[PDB]
Amino acid sequence: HKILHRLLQE
Amino acid sequence: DQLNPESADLRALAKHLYDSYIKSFPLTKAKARAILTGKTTDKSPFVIYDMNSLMMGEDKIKFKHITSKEVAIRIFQGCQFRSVEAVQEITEYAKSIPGFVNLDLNDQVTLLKYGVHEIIYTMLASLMNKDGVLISEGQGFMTREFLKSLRKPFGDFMEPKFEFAVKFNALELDDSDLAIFIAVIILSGDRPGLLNVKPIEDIQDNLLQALELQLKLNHPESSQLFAKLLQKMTDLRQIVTEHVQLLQVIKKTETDMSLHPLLQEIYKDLY
Ligand SMILES: CC[C@@H](OC(=O)N(Cc1ccccc1)C(=O)Nc1cc(OC)cc(OC)c1)c1cc(-c2ccc(OC(C)(C)C(=O)O)cc2)no1
Repeated sequence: HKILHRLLQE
Repeated sequence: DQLNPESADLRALAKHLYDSYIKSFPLTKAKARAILTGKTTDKSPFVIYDMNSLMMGEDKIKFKHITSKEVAIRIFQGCQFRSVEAVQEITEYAKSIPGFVNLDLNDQVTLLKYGVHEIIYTMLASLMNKDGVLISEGQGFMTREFLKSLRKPFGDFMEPKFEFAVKFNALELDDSDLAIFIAVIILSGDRPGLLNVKPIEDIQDNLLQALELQLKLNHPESSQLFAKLLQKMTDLRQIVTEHVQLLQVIKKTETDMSLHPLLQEIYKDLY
C-alpha cells in the first residue's frame, strides 16, 4: 500500500 | 479522560472532531444545503443533465485530465478524480482522530482501505437531493436522471447511491453529528486482517459514546437516532459489495480503462 503509507506520513 | 470519559470529555471529543472535519472537508453539509435550497449569495451551480450540458459545463468543474471518449467513460474518469481527492481528505481527517496515528501503521492502512469508500458514500448524501448531486465543490449539479441513464453498467454505480442517500438524509444529521459518525466507521474493529483489534475497539467505544451523547443533545426530539444510524453502517457495506462487483465487470468489459493507482491499491485484495 505505497500511496496510502505516503498519505499517512504526509 | 480517553480511558474513562465523562460527559465533558465526550463533548470535547465531539468538538475536536467537528473542528478537524471543518478543516479536512472543503464542502460541508451546511454549505451544500445552502447551495441546494438557493439560500446563498454565490452564483448557482452549472446544471449538467445531458451530453450537451456536460460539454458546456466541463469548463466550470475542477477536473484535471490529459485531453474524446463516450459520456459514461468521461463521467467515470471524473468520479476517479473526485474519489482520489476524497480519499486524501478522509485520510487527513483520520489522522486527527485521537489515538488513530498511535495504532500499528499496518492497521491504520487497513482501516482506511476498508473505511474510505464507506465514508465517501456517507458524505455523498450531504451533497444530494432526490434530483441530483453537487459536484466540484458545489460548482456543478449533475442530475440523478442523467447519471441513472448512463449505458450499462455505468448507470448502476449511481442509482444505489441516491437510494441510500434519500433514506439517510431523512435522519437530518448535521456536520457535528457526521464528524463523529464517520470517525466511528473508520475505527471498525472487524475489518479483515487487523493485527491488533483491542486499541481500535477502545477508540471506537469512546467515539460511539460521544456519538450517542451528541445525538441526544443535538436531536433531543429525535428518539433512537443513535440506533437507526448504527444500522446504516451495515447498509454501507452492501453498497461497497455491489460497487466492487460492478468495478470487476468494468475491469473486464472496458479494456482501455484502468483505475488510478491509489484506487487500485485500495481495491487490491479488498475482502
Ligand atoms: C451517484 C452520485 C455520483 O456522483 C458524481 O458523479 N460525482 C460525485 C462524486 C463521485 C465520486 C466520489 C465522490 C463524489 C462526481 O464528482 N462526478 C463527476 C462527474 C464528472 O463528469 C465528467 C466530472 C467530475 O469531475 C470532478 C465529477 C457518484 C459516482 C460514484 C462513484 C464513485 C466511485 C466510483 O468508482 C471509483 C472512482 C473507481 C472508486 O470506487 O473509487 C464510481 C462511481 N459515487 O457517486
